Amino acid sequence: AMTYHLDVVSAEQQMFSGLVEKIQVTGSEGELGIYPGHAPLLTAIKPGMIRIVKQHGHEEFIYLSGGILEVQPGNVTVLADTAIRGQDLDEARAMEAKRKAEEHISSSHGDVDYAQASAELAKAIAQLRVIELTKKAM
Repeated sequence: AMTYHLDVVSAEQQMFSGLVEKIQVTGSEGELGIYPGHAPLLTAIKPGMIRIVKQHGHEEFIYLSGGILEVQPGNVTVLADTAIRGQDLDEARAMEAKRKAEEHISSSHGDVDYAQASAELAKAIAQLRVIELTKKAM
């Protein structure tokens, strides 16, 4: 056996729900997706991008930031707040975000001022990597 049913969503959302050989999580801390036998866990999935391979499908990559998870015997499922997928309508208009976020990482206003913004920067460009590889899709 090498497939299971997964269901990732973020409040009224339908990113991936159906058969699934394995997904993929890429965040600062964590580098595994999901498979038929990932033990009964239920913590967070960390931010970053995500890749997957449907049992009868080819492969797709979504993208999240913060959320919890819950796997069951035969199908996993998790919930999150922001869930964007390689696309988000606009594409090159998001590249200017990493530039407007610098003015914040360059301004000092405390020990955790822009320092805490560094986590919202490296996690925002996570959706730019999966969306940049969608140029060869069409």
